[PDB]
Amino acid sequence: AVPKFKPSKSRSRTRRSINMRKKIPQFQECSNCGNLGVRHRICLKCGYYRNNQYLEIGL
Amino acid sequence: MKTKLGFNRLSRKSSHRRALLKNMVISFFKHEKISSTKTKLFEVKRFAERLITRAKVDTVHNRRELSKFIHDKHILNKLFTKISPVFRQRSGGYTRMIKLGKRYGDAAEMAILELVEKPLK
Amino acid sequence: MIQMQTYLTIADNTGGKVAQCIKVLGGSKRRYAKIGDIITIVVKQAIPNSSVKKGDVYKAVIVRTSKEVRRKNGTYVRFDDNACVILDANLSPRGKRVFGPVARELRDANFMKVVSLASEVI
Amino acid sequence: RVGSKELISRWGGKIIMKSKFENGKIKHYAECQTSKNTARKPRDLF
Amino acid sequence: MDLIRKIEAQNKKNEAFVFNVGDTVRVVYKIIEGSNERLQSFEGIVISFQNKGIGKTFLIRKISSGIGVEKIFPVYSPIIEKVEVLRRGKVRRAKLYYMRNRIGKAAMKIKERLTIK
Amino acid sequence: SERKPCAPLEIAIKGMLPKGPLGRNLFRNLKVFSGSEHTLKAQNPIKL
Amino acid sequence: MLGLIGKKVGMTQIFQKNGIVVPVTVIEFQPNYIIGKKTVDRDGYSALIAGSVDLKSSKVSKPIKGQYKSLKDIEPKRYVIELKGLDGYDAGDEIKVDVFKSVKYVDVTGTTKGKGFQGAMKRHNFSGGPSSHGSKFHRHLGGTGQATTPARTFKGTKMAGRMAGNQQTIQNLEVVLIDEEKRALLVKGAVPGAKGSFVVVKKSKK
RNA sequence: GACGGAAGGGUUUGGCACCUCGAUGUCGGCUCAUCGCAUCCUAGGGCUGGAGCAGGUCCUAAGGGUAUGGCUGUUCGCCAUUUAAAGCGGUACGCGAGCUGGGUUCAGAACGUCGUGAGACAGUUUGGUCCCUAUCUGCCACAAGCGUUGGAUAUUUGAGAGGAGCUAUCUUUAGUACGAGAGGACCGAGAUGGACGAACCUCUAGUGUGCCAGUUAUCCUGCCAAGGGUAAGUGCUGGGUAGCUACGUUCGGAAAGGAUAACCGCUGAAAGCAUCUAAGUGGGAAGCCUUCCUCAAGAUGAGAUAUCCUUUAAGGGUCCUGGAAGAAUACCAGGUUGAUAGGUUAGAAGUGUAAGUAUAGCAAUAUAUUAAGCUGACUAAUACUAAUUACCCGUAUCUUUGGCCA
RNA sequence: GGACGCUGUCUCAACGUGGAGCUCGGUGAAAUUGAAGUAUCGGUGAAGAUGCCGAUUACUUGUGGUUAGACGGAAAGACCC
RNA sequence: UGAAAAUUCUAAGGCGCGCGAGAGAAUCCACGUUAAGGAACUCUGCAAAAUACGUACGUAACUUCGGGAUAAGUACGACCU
Ligand SMILES: [Zn+2]
Repeated sequence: AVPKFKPSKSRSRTRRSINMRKKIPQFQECSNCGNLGVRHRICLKCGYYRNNQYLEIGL
Repeated sequence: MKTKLGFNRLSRKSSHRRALLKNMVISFFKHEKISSTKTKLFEVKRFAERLITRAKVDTVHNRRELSKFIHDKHILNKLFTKISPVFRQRSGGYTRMIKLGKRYGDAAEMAILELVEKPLK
Repeated sequence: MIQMQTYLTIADNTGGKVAQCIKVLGGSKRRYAKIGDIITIVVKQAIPNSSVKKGDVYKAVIVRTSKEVRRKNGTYVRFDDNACVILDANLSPRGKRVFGPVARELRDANFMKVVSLASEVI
Repeated sequence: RVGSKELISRWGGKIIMKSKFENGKIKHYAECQTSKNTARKPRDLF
Repeated sequence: MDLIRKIEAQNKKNEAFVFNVGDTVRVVYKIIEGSNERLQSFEGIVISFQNKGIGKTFLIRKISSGIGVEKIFPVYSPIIEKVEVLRRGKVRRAKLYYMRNRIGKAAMKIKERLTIK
Repeated sequence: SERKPCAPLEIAIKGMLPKGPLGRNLFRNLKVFSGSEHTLKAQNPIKL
Repeated sequence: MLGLIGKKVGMTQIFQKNGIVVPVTVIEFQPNYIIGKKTVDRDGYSALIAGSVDLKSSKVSKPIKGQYKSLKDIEPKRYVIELKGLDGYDAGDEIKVDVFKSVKYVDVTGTTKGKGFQGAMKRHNFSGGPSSHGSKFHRHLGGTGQATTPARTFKGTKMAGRMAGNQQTIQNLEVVLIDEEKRALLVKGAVPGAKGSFVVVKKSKK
């Protein structure tokens, strides 16, 4: 239940690069402000979404 | 494999799930608009729309049922007097849940739940 | 669903009143006997001064079970205790009368004489 | 006894069954006199 | 609509009789013995109804020579000749399984409904 | 032979060729036909 | 081999004339058409291509569309299979459910129900350890190999993993009823797949 | 087959002290098997002082199967019921980084024996921690990337591989052949089971911490009435759809063909005979290869084919709503051109008669209102709500030769 | 040791509940470690082979499981001398 | 409530355990439920299950006459008048 021999840097690198990989979220520019917002989410910069106000963005 | 479709169990035992649903529905009726995790809001709307359709018709017996779930008297009266009379006609879909993104910190999926038509003031 | 160690009511006038199943016949790993099967029983309790002593080994046929078994026409018959009848070497009832009802799968299992000596066949 | 089932076809014939021969190969095989249909095992004729 | 239910309606051919749980009834039905049929009878208390659709069944319990007996009948079965309601009773459950534990005279009786004059 | 007419000769040649990547490549360089005709008429193969 | 693309509606039971109950599975047959043919001298073997319930016109790719260019009034079909070594039909034809009217037994092929990542005890009928008498071993594999010989686990040793989801063809299902007006077949017994999954019914081999 | 002789097997008890004492954990049991054939039974034979039946001996054959309990820590052995039969060995006397500690092999105590004693004794009895989150290889499964020589979308031929290969009872042939009689068939069929395997939820049965009723104790809703929480991780009981499961249902273990083991031949030698073999030519089995089922062109040997597209098109992916799919996956369904999900309507159904009011009774309570109320995991509709006026990937390179066209 | 009653201890398991396990976000170890573009079988050999010979198999790289091996790790064997 | 400081609920008062959120595969651990059978499992009725209170009836062999003994076994318990 313990490593038998230290793995090679190739194997460590391979595992690390494959696992520690985060995927980009999709985007779609807001119809109101033109910001690039996450697709299917309320715009975080102007608050609109499909031409409807839902937030009141502060500071 | 999964049986028991119809819930999300909200990650908590049955009594605490029921209490959770009751409190969030109370708050939703009080405030007309709330923000929370998407799963919690989904279950909340499943029950809130049911309560509204049960309260479409105002009678003593119906009120006494709705009290078994709404334990705030003020909000029970509000639900029977100010909210439903604007959804008297609508065949369903009184609420609207819209996603908000991943929250910072623990990356929960936030969302906003609100009424399609605001009630009498 | 009589298996080994099951207690059964002896339903005939040989003298025994309780029997214990000690083998299910006809099959290698066979585990359950149903109505109309033949089992090997030991006698655990008998009427005093009878022709059947406690601690003898005989063959018996099952006449009532407490677990229902499907019939062709969809009907299930579920008695209220498990009961058997002792047989002699010819695979014929050793006794002369049978107490209580029996199930009608004895008809098919070809125990016509048990069926006749029974009181009611259900 | 559940009465001894008369060994009958599905076409109303008895299945008398016989033994063809061909080329070292000895064959036992099923036969109906009503319909003359030849198979091997009376499975196939009920 | 449902094709299953349409096939069931096409295969009923034998309407359900009228009786309720707790009644004491006598059922008369057919039994084959090789090639011959006989009429058999069963008096007892109906102590359950059952499944959805054509698979609906009912359970009858009776006491014979001191031994309890239960039979399960498919409601729409063609073998059922007649069902006749000797005594009609008033219960409060939907399944009367507690009668399996009742013993003696109490093991077989249900207080009947008395229709108002 | 009945199931695969070319199998005996392909197996024998595979055994007699060297082993390793070049041996496998050499076996790639070989075409075996059961009959007396082949499809590589475009190469004008030299008879032997 | 005569075959059809049906949909497993569900199960029920019917009462034979004398009272005997027969448990049946019901299959509903949407119209099946012959879409094309495969020929020994052109494709290497002889078979008939058969298709079934249509697709929505917004979700038919153009390769699929062109597959049906020469056929008249035959929309694209979602379920397409092949019937090997069949004759008596040609492109544009249409197969009734009555082709089974003279058949006593059928074979049904479908995709069995999926059971997810399942353990050994469910997957292979492994017994487990005792639940008392100090046991710390309930539904594990137990031993898997031998000690030093062979110093490995043999290929094909049965362990945990996914259960179900494969095709399977069940044999010699008796044919109980054929109903042309409602396009239904009633076979006696169980048929692989969940409700609404699509099966293929073939004439029995035996 | 007496007295002897020649060998194999490397399992029993041993020899030897070659690997190992900065640790190769020792006997059984449970779970899980695999392999050898020197074959327990089923299969195919030869011969019998083989009448039949039932055997005995011998050859070929490992596809499948080869039991449950009482005693013992027990291997073994014994005993009781069975079964067609309850095989023999290897694999660290299979299997403790899978389980069990009864025994063996610690420190307690007692008994028997020996020793003056301290103590000793494969003599006896009782009590007496079984550690470790898997790095690699190996195996059970699902994906990512990539190739298959234009790029993609579907239908498939098939190398190869896995699963599957069990058996009895009873009734006919036939109480015939055989046999003094008793007794009792070979061969070839039909029907009913056991063990085992898979699918499935129609029935049977379990669960059903969704839901409904009854009810204890306490608190709260101002209170009566009517309800709600808390009695871990349902207060305790009585039922229960869907899903799941077998204790359930259904189906499968064939038949046929090719080459063959043992065996039996035909025609014929060497050897005028004889001979199954030397030239040929054959029959012949739970065995082998096809056949049944599953997977399968990463089979780089990378298949065949029908259609679309021709400088980013065809097509695919991401996102979102979801499933008959499911660990994240992937596949599949659908995305305003839509019933995918939710809501709602209605139904198959569970609970079994609500609240309120009225009648009767001192009250408890009962009756009417009332197949009520309530719950509807499923089914069928319905754009009321949510899947956006969307973002990334993505095609004949070139050389030689043949055929057709020009 | 035996008897009665009672039971999922067992034939025989299935379902449900709660904490982990699974995915994501934040924080973040341990023992071990000569390295490693470490396949298997039949043999040989300090006499049980990931590294040798012959032969066979195998596109590249992960994740979730299970320990057959690496005479696994831990304790300069406690037994013997 | 009760005999009681038991059990449970609750007032005043003090807190909601100093990583969370989605999905619920297998599996680990701690529990709940069960057809037929009821120790056939197993070194061993181990572990569970079950029995349990109050008020009455009725209690052996044996004995140092104290006990055994709550022996065993049996009945009843709500609400209203
Ligand atoms: Zn914006």
